[PDB]
Amino acid sequence: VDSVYRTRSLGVAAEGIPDQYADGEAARVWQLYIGDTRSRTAEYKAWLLGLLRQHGCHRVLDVACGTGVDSIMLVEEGFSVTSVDASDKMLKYALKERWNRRKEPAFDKWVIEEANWLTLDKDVPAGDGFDAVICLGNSFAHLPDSKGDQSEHRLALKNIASMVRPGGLLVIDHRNYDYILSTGCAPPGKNIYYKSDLTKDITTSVLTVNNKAHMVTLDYTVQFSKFRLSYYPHCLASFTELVQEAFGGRCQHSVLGDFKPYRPGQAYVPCYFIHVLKKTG
Amino acid sequence: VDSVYRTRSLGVAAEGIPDQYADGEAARVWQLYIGDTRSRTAEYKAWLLGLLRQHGCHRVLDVACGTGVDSIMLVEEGFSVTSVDASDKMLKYALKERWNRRKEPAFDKWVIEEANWLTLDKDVPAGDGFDAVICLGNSFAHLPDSKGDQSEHRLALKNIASMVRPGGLLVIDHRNYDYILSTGCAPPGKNIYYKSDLTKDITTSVLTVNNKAHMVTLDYTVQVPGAPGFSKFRLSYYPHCLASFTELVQEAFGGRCQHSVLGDFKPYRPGQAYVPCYFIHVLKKTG
Amino acid sequence: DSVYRTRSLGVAAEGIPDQYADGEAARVWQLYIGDTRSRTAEYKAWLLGLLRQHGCHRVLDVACGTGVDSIMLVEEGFSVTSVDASDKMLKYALKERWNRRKEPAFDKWVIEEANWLTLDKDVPAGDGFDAVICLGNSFAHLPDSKGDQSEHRLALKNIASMVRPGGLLVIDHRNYDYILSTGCAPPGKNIYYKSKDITTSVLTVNNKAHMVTLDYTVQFSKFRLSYYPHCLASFTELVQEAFGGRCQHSVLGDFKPYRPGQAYVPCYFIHVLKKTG
Amino acid sequence: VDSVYRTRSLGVAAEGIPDQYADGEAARVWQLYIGDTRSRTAEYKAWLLGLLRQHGCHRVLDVACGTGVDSIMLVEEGFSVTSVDASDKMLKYALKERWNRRKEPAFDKWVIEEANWLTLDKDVPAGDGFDAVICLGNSFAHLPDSKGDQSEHRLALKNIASMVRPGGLLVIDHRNYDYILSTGCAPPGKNIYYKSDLTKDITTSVLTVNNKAHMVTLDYTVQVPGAFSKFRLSYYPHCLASFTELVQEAFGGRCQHSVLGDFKPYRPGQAYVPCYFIHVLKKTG
Ligand SMILES: CN1c2c(nc(N)[nH]c2=O)NC[C@@H]1CNc1ccc(C(=O)N[C@@H](CCC(=O)O)C(=O)O)cc1
Ligand SMILES: CN1c2c(nc(N)[nH]c2=O)NC[C@@H]1CNc1ccc(C(=O)N[C@@H](CCC(=O)O)C(=O)O)cc1
Repeated sequence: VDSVYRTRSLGVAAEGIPDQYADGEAARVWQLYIGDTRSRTAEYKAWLLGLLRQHGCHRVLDVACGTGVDSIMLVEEGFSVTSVDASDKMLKYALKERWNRRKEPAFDKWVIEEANWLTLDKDVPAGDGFDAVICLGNSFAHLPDSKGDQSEHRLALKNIASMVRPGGLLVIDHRNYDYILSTGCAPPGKNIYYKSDLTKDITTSVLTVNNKAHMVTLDYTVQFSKFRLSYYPHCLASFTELVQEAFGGRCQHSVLGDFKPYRPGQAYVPCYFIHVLKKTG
Repeated sequence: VDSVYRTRSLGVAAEGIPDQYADGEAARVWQLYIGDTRSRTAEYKAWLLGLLRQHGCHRVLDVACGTGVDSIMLVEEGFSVTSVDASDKMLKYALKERWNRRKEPAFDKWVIEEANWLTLDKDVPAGDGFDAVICLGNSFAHLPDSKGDQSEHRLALKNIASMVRPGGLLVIDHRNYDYILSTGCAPPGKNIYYKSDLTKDITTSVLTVNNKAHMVTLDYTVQVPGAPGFSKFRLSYYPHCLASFTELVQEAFGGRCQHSVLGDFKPYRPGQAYVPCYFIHVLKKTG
Repeated sequence: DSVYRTRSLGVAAEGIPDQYADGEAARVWQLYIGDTRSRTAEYKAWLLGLLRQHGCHRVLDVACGTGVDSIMLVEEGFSVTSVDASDKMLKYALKERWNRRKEPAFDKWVIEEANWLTLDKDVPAGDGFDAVICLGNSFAHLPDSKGDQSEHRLALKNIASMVRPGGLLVIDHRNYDYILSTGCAPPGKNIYYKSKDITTSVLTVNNKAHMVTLDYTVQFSKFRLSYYPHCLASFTELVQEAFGGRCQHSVLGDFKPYRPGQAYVPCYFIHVLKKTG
Repeated sequence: VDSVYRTRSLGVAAEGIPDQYADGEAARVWQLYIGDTRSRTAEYKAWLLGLLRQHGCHRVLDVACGTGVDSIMLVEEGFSVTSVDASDKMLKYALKERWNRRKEPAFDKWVIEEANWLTLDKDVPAGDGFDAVICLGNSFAHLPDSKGDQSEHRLALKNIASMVRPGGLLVIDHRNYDYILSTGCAPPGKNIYYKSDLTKDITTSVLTVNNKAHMVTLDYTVQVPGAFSKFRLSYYPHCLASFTELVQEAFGGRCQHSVLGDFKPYRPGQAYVPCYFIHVLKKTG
């Protein structure tokens, strides 16, 4: 009737040919986006190293590994890094970096694996747990909520948290959506991590379902061609009650705003909200 | 405005979430299949190693690397191996193996890179040449004829031949499509490169455009362990005919080479009784 | 990685249902345009009132649809010319006219296919109609993929250049000023019909309302539609320039005159205009 | 999640905007094509009218109505005609014609309704039967074999035969797919039902599933007056033997069945290879 016949199943690959969509105009521009932003801010390195060291943390778990940029740093600082991610296409880059530098004893002890928050417990042979777990770069917002009850989110944090050893730390952040939703416009290049050395026109698209923010989409453009990403607009208010219950209350919360601590009714409006937690009980 | 709107563009990934279609049912079963092909027959190893010694081939370029099964073997047998593929999804498994065995010196000198046949001259640094170039497992057939004049085929073969240094060897194969086209069905699961431990049922679809074969599509129905469970996936191939391919691979060297064809590791005499499942063309480059 | 179709998009063939003609979504949608083909006496009264007290007789419906609004004006001896861009909507108007072809009135009912964007060439007028109606919030159905409302200006410029001088134009649109604000579009407001679970989805691009989508439900199946959220403020300056200023613009709100800073918040804003010059 | 957000559900329309894909390039060229087929040959009219008189057939049911070309003819020639199709997009043109000529009494008594072969027993009120039932223009081939066992084909034929009253006539055809399958190409544009005033190039694609023909796809490249654009359609390639067997079985083997090869009787093995095969079946009772 009106069905469509595909040469190969979706998700399937074959020796000799590029995988599906591997080199469209959108993936190509996107490649440059994850490359022309694989640089870090001294302010960032300072803060991150600061927090981690002054906690006795050494065995760190990055659950938003990505191209490994944040882990490659902790690896150069002698930390015991375990980089993990659900995206094999993002991971390709972390691994490629580790192999190029396999001669450096540090990069030889760098564990890079594939894991999914939704099943992190079984995907990652932890056991002893880690001193610190990091999920920075606004990566958690990448996880949508197609279920409709944030349940998907609770499982993700419940799992991410049950990966930290008692008395352990958890640095999980997310952009400031309370502000983006309000202003409808999300500043382009207004980061605090990567030094934007690329041209980027960002078109913010918020979708409100029954008056409730449901999603934020960004269309990055450069010259003629563009690509897009979507995030779940998390409210600093709602994220907090959410990240804490993932621990079961047994946590010593604290929230920064672009590395500086945060006080409600504050004067400076943060670009990113970083939530740090010590797994008390 | 009738046009679907994307959460994220096609071919873009994001930390925290699985890539585009990696967790689908077809991808899942397809993964059980490429992990089953990971096991070659004793006859095959003997033939390939036999063939590569008989010419002193030391440096080998595997241009259809895949999960690295054949490459992993030549690496263990002392060869200088550089593997290459256009598919990151499959190359991922090769890299993973080379990493686990990074402590074995032979594996630390095993080069694995991404490269596409159509742009092989630029994707891989040679200039000199390779003792032997292999493209086995019926991989070349994955390349379709989009334009209709097999120009991509000639360009891919040309770039592939280019990698063979003078006096070099090129071993490339394809399934017997002369037989598949004639009977419309693909031989009774009997494979000679690998032992298929997994159970499968194969539906063959041939498409003919203006009476000229243009494509063969195989739908594999696998009995997944669990669920006696039945799920499936599909793959397509350009049905290369022995005559057509012999003509094409020679033309890639400029007709400047010695060319002989095997029928399942044994020499093939036109008209022979035994109908081969695969045809292996072995070409020695004049100079 | 191409996909292959047995037949092109838009093509039909003798013997088989057209593409998507009977999915679970179209089926529910059929009931939606059927379980709402009824009218409100308040509506009939207001519409007949306005039209008659203007000497209007030759009326042009540019949002014909299933013909429900025209079938009314036809039963009231008006000279009706029902037009629409949707052949699938029209199928219903025509089907009604043929069933009632014996009634001299329904035999003089002209039902054609026309597109606002090309109304000038699609509809042979020359003279101009006494009245033109585009009710039911139909104009909001036209999106703005162009990005500069230009598509909208052409639609009105054409819809207007279809009215004879001294002629009337009744074009309405739901109250989006309110929907955007409350995020929830009033579900089931008896002002046009008397028929569902509506899920409003607003999309703001760079802080600018860009679209409103409604997901209608029935129990285990649903369908959806999208509209351009027009602001009573922006629509006005828009509908007037389509005439070139030469018009006595007036705005109602649920069949009654509207006054800014009013107390009652309208469900629909009806814009009436007399083509002065 | 990698799902896509629709502006409107598939198959839903909205006043003011063109339906789903009505204004595309393929639809546009496809429209030039169905408006070109609107013109039958003198040989065809003579044969069909000949055939329908030779049996006294008065009430005729056209089960593959389309734009109503054949129906419009039988209406002019005095028959009692009820046309029917599953495609509203095509039925639109038939209705439009009947409306323009509503003043001609023959056209006011011309019934046109939507009905699907698979549900013909319920879609059309008969119970009694029709003198003759026609399904020409190689329309039955539009019905694909989704399930793989031709069950839909048997169900559609059965419902179609049902409409033929005892002593009735059923005229149904299909192109010569025995020839198309063998040579992989569709005959040199020579058509016998209609005069093709429009220029066309046809690429034929045959798909064989397990060595059994399953589909024929035609890509028509039309030389549009002005400015070369194209559209595609697919068909189930019915073989004469298979179809003869199927149409008889639809009557329960209770009927007389003869096949024509382009309006002329077909003797197996004849020299002239027909473009179309017309099966004419008289229903025993
Ligand atoms: C749609 N099809 C179909 C089905 N069965 C089911 N259940 N559903 C279907 O949709 N049976 C097979 C049939 C196959 N149809 C087609 C139509 C066109 C092409 C085609 O054009 N194929 C060429 C490429 C042409 C080009 O790239 O321009 C090919 O290599 O597949 C293939 C198969
Ligand atoms: C994908 N989505 C989704 C879901 N729920 C489920 N189950 N599955 C899904 O895929 N919830 C709604 C969400 C909607 N996402 C989006 C993303 C982008 C646009 C968008 O760009 N919309 C504009 C047009 C923009 C343009 O044309 O450039 C629009 O008018 O819809 C809309 C909705």
